[PDB]
Amino acid sequence: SSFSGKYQLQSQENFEAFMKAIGLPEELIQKGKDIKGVSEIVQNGKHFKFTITAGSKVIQNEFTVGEECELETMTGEKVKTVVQLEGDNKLVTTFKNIKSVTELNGDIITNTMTLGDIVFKRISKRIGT
Ligand SMILES: CCCCCCCCCCCCCCCC(=O)O
Ligand SMILES: CCCCCCCCCCCCCCCC(=O)O
Repeated sequence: SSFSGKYQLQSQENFEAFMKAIGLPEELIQKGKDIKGVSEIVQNGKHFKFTITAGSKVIQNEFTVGEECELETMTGEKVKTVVQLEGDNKLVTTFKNIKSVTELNGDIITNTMTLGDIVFKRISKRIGT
């Protein structure tokens, strides 16, 4: 249950570079850059559900740690990959050559995505519920 909760974006680095390199329509890129998105996570042991809401875009995912899962990414593209826990508080995966690291520290989730030289970091904070 460690990750469960509702969290909202505080700040982020390199949103616009990252999002162009992954092929997000620039129209979504401009609408999306200053949105403070909400993520909802339900962890139950190894099973995760997470919903990411950014404006009108709602992206809902689920995965079992250690198993092949299908992840809907930024673009709508669904990619087969594995998510691993590296200790209770860290989720790690690689899709489309992006390394995603999600780390919970108390009430703060830091998410770092790297595609080559591009490091897209996001910092989110718990918001009751
Ligand atoms: C009004 C609708 C348009 C709103 C713009 C859509 C938001 C696009 C931003 C994509 C960010 C989602 C990736 C963050 C999830 C994560 O880092 O794990
Ligand atoms: C749409 C982006 C795909 C997400 C790929 C990461 C899969 C495992 C981690 C999910 C945790 C959700 C991230 C919450 C914090 C945040 O919004 O930055």
